[PDB]
Amino acid sequence: LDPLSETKCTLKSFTVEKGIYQTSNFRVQPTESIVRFPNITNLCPFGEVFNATRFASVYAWNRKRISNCVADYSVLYNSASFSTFKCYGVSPTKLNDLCFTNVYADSFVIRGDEVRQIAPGQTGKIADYNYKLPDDFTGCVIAWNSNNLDSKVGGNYNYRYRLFRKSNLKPFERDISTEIYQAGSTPCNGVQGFNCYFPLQSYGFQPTNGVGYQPYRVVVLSFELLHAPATVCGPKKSTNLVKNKCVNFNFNGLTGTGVLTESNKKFLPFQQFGRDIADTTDAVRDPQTLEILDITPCSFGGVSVITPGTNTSNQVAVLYQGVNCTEVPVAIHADQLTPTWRVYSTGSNVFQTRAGCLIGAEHVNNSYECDIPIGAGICASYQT
Amino acid sequence: LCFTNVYADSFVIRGDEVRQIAPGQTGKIADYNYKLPDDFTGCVIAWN
Amino acid sequence: VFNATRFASVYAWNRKRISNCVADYSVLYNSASFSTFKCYGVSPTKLND
Amino acid sequence: QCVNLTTRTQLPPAYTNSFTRGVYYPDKVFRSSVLHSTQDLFLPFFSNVTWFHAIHKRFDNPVLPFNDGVYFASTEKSNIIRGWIFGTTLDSKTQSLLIVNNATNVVIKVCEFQFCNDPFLGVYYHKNNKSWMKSEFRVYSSANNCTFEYVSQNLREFVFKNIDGYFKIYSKHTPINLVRDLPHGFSALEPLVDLPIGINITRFQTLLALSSSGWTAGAAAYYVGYLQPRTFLLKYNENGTITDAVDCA
Amino acid sequence: VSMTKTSVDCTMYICGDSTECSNLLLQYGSFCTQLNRALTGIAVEQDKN
Amino acid sequence: VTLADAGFIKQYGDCLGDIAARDLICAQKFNGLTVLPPLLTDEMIAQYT
Amino acid sequence: AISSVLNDILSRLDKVEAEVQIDRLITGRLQSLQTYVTQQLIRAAEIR
Amino acid sequence: AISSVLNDILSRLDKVEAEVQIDRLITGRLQSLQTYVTQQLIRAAEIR
Ligand SMILES: *[C@@H]1O[C@H](CO)[C@@H](O[C@@H]2O[C@H](CO)[C@@H](O[C@H]3O[C@H](CO)[C@@H](O)[C@H](O)[C@@H]3O)[C@H](O)[C@H]2NC(C)=O)[C@H](O)[C@H]1NC(C)=O
Ligand SMILES: *[C@@H]1O[C@H](CO)[C@@H](O[C@@H]2O[C@H](CO)[C@@H](O[C@H]3O[C@H](CO)[C@@H](O)[C@H](O)[C@@H]3O)[C@H](O)[C@H]2NC(C)=O)[C@H](O)[C@H]1NC(C)=O
Ligand SMILES: *[C@@H]1O[C@H](CO)[C@@H](O[C@@H]2O[C@H](CO)[C@@H](O[C@H]3O[C@H](CO)[C@@H](O)[C@H](O)[C@@H]3O)[C@H](O)[C@H]2NC(C)=O)[C@H](O)[C@H]1NC(C)=O
Ligand SMILES: *[C@@H]1O[C@H](CO)[C@@H](O[C@@H]2O[C@H](CO)[C@@H](O)[C@H](O)[C@H]2NC(C)=O)[C@H](O)[C@H]1NC(C)=O
Ligand SMILES: *[C@@H]1O[C@H](CO)[C@@H](O[C@@H]2O[C@H](CO)[C@@H](O)[C@H](O)[C@H]2NC(C)=O)[C@H](O)[C@H]1NC(C)=O
Ligand SMILES: *[C@@H]1O[C@H](CO)[C@@H](O)[C@H](O)[C@H]1NC(C)=O
Ligand SMILES: *[C@@H]1O[C@H](CO)[C@@H](O)[C@H](O)[C@H]1NC(C)=O
Ligand SMILES: *[C@@H]1O[C@H](CO)[C@@H](O)[C@H](O)[C@H]1NC(C)=O
Ligand SMILES: *[C@@H]1O[C@H](CO)[C@@H](O)[C@H](O)[C@H]1NC(C)=O
Ligand SMILES: *[C@@H]1O[C@H](CO)[C@@H](O)[C@H](O)[C@H]1NC(C)=O
Ligand SMILES: *[C@@H]1O[C@H](CO)[C@@H](O)[C@H](O)[C@H]1NC(C)=O
Ligand SMILES: *[C@@H]1O[C@H](CO)[C@@H](O)[C@H](O)[C@H]1NC(C)=O
Ligand SMILES: *[C@@H]1O[C@H](CO)[C@@H](O)[C@H](O)[C@H]1NC(C)=O
Repeated sequence: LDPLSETKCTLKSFTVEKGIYQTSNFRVQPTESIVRFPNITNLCPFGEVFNATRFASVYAWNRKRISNCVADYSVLYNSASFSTFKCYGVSPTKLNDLCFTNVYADSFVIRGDEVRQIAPGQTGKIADYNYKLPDDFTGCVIAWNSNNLDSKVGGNYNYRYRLFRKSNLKPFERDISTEIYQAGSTPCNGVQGFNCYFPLQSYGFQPTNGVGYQPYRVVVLSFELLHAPATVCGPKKSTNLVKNKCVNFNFNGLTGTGVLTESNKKFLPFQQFGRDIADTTDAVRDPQTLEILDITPCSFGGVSVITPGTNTSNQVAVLYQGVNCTEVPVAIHADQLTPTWRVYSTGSNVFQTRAGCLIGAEHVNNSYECDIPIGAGICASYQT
Repeated sequence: LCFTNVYADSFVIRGDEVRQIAPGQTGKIADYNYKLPDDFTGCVIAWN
Repeated sequence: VFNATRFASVYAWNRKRISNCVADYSVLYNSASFSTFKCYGVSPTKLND
Repeated sequence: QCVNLTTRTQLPPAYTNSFTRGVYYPDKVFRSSVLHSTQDLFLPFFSNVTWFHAIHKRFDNPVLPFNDGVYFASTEKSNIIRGWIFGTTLDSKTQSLLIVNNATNVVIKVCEFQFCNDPFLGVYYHKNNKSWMKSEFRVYSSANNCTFEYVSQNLREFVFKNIDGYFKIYSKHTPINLVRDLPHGFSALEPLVDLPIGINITRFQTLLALSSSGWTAGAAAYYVGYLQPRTFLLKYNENGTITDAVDCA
Repeated sequence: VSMTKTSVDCTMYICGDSTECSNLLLQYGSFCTQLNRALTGIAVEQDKN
Repeated sequence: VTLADAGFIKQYGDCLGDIAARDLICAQKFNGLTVLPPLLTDEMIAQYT
Repeated sequence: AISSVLNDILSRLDKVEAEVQIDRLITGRLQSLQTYVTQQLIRAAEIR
Repeated sequence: AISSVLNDILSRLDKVEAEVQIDRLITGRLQSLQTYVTQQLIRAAEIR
């Protein structure tokens, strides 16, 4: 309702004694979003990724790279055909709002029961000996039954994997190695022997197989983000850049709130973010046109309320600490001030102190004892 | 436990869509036919 | 278990309790006679630990 | 063509002091008037950079290791460093990276190559025209399985790092008035380019300018040193670029 | 004789400009108040000193 | 003595201009850590003294 | 947490799963402030 | 955590659920050190 009732709410008493009190900081809220992405209009090749004529054998898992295109990932989330669409870097409903630096698609087929091994940091012979995501994987895993498209009556034995490996191979590696394994200690020079194995074995994908012994098409879609220039984005539309106004910006999925301004920072042809000492974003290069924008947070500060105490009066005065009085007219209900009251802001008596802008209190040359300490030599009191 | 008020909500689904009837999930029916809240307080039951 | 002179018929398949003792593959697996040694739930090297 | 230019003296390895070089921008973030600490593959300061010559007699082009990451530089005139080969055991059983800068363009090409044993690019030495031209190329005999393609339209220094499928090339140019060594006073190598080539690498070589044998090239020297995982502290000036750097080891 | 007076807002420091974070921070109750109170307690003492 | 300010008129004039990118006092203030002025200014401490 | 930038969590995860990361950041930042306010209260006793 | 012996946790359980068992020990032990350091500062104020 007013700064006095906000102090009563802050103090949990319906009486407030004579003094000065902190309360909630103020800030000015953003009047619009702004969206900024590097305009590109060609769709990403997800039909090529999912509608392949044939998929890899998983020990040879096919690796595709994507760039410079638009991805409406929600189309793929909507396609009810997917028996699993499990996502780690993001919730899948977010994907349309994000931009990525690089996008890699890993593709093969497997028995639908081993889809659990595809999840990051798991174990089991596939996850162990031929394909695995790192601890800090950032993407989605997708799976679907392919019995109709990919079974042969006696089995498409074409789809094989690996039963043997000298050591658990590194994350995101592939191994073509056809070398005979030496499960017993004898050096099995040549192509065969007792205790020696051809290192790969295959699925008899007969159509009569049990659900998940059936052939399942698998893709992992994956990406890295928020440290380098984006090349892929969702379908959202860029909007007019503005300076010297509070805006809920998004540049390349780098969302935030602030006042955009023309940067004097001379970024070389390669960089795209500035970051302040607090590891937090403070400049960005515009993706539509190559200039640098400085980004400052919108105006804010501590409110402190000065009171002669409710026994004496329900008049208060307000200090906006650290604030020059010329920003208090900019604290107007054009946007919702977080302290929602705003009746002192009408002014006629506004005073600038070293501590911040003081409002509601008549400045006078007649000095007195420091009755309520505002700060920096200024005090206040209740008088005719 | 005694309940302050009780509602049986009832309908039919495809078995693949059971996940949608987890408290948080999304996709079609959870999108625009039948939504559970993020703080759903109750129990569910389904049979073929 | 293996060195025994006369086995059962399959129709009469015997079964032993192996308990309170140490069970190596270290001899067993490495005896070159075993034309088959096929393990389903574990790999042959991980039986000892 | 593809031919064994075996006309040379064979010599032992040789070293010089690296001083304070092989620093680079650790990620594509701008920063100014600040001190920042990072853990990355970098060149150990004052370590032994290996030192190599092209003379008349002595064309020092062996096939070095390329483990972890590498720093390369040359003291130059007439632009005799024409490119590099980077690869595994090299026998066409893997992909490998070629880069060259011929008179018209830079080429970057990635195939499972069958490169020549002692490659070069060859140039007519003021033959009647009062000018020089590239006529000869003895670099490979095959390139079937290819997987990436590009072509474009004094001390030179470079960093090559090949991590999680990305071959990152950094660079710098300077003029020189110092007779033969790496200078005091230093700079960070700006990120010239990144190619997403995905390949394993084990080994590398450099491609120089040059009746099948008996040849001459300008007096030049090059320097090779290896990146090591180490912690560094760096400052950015008010213009927002690296101007001092220290290793925590 | 003194040290610099300081205030630190829990809400801006922890949850800065996220509404739903500020709805999460509420679950810890009056800690967000205790930090401001304690800092105000030091700040007043500097003038007393 | 050298100092991280006494709150001297941080009117976003510096904090919003080319400064804000190269000053810990703007990173402090922007993270909700706020230095406050003393009750008594050094002109008044000088007069008591 | 997957990231330290509060807004990068809210622009990568949904309302029901993001709360697990945010609780984290709330835990460690609150531990940070109690560390600071204890350290400052101790100094305040020395300065007094 | 199921054990305070660290080698139990890293041997018996997988990398991504043992990480969850480990953050319990980091968090409890770090609070323990912070309790000792706070207590030592408060003491050292009385010794001063
Ligand atoms: C693999 O290629 C498929 C064939 O192009 C493609 O699936 C097809 O997508 C179109 C829309 O792009 C759908 O066409 C029409 O279907 C219904 C008919 O009632 C309409 O309501 C729609 O509005 C639409 O006009 C097809 O139904 C659909 N066909 C199949 C067999 O799924 C896929 O998108 C590609 N695969 C993936 C996973 O993206
Ligand atoms: C069945 O019982 C057999 C009798 O104990 C046993 O045969 C013995 O097997 C071991 C190897 O495991 C051989 O050990 C010797 O091998 C060579 C011989 O030159 C040396 O290098 C060694 O140091 C060691 O002396 C024995 O020679 C062999 N004895 C006979 C009579 O064949 C089988 O291993 C048992 N098998 C099972 C499955 O129980
Ligand atoms: C990379 O180059 C490779 C060599 O040129 C090439 O591999 C070759 O592929 C053919 C099939 O097109 C194989 O031919 C054999 O196929 C089966 C294999 O068991 C045999 O039954 C046949 O009789 C026939 O001999 C070659 O054996 C194979 N070469 C080698 C050394 O493995 C790859 O296809 C190339 N890769 C790409 C992406 O182009
Ligand atoms: C409060 O803000 C205003 C606007 O920036 C300040 O006014 C400027 O003051 C400087 C210094 O005296 C002058 O050079 C400018 O010409 C003034 N500009 C305008 C538009 O009037 C004001 O002085 C600030 N308060 C303080 C204490 O600096
Ligand atoms: C270059 O000289 C080398 C020997 O120094 C030749 O390499 C041999 O080539 C044959 C096949 O022609 C192989 O069977 C040998 O094993 C190779 N030996 C070595 C040490 O590599 C090579 O043929 C010569 N090439 C040219 C173009 O003359
Ligand atoms: C955005 O569109 C304009 C007009 O065609 C173009 O000048 C600009 O370069 C585009 N943005 C990008 C990233 O190319
Ligand atoms: C204000 O305080 C005085 C002293 O306790 C008391 O006499 C007076 O009644 C109080 N005011 C009200 C409205 O009660
Ligand atoms: C205070 O004195 C100044 C001059 O020093 C004058 O501008 C101002 O009007 C005076 N105000 C009062 C209320 O005396
Ligand atoms: C550099 O190489 C020389 C041998 O030429 C060796 O004596 C010296 O110790 C080496 N220094 C370092 C730091 O490796
Ligand atoms: C790269 O090739 C070498 C030489 O054959 C080999 O030892 C190494 O394991 C390979 N590394 C990778 C990452 O494939
Ligand atoms: C530069 O390299 C490419 C590929 O080898 C070649 O086609 C082109 O002709 C070369 N330029 C010259 C001047 O030889
Ligand atoms: C002189 O230059 C031309 C190209 O302009 C070239 O064809 C000719 O071979 C050159 N002369 C010699 C001796 O190579
Ligand atoms: C740094 O900026 C100033 C002002 O533009 C300029 O004089 C100086 O030459 C610049 N140096 C570099 C390396 O940018």
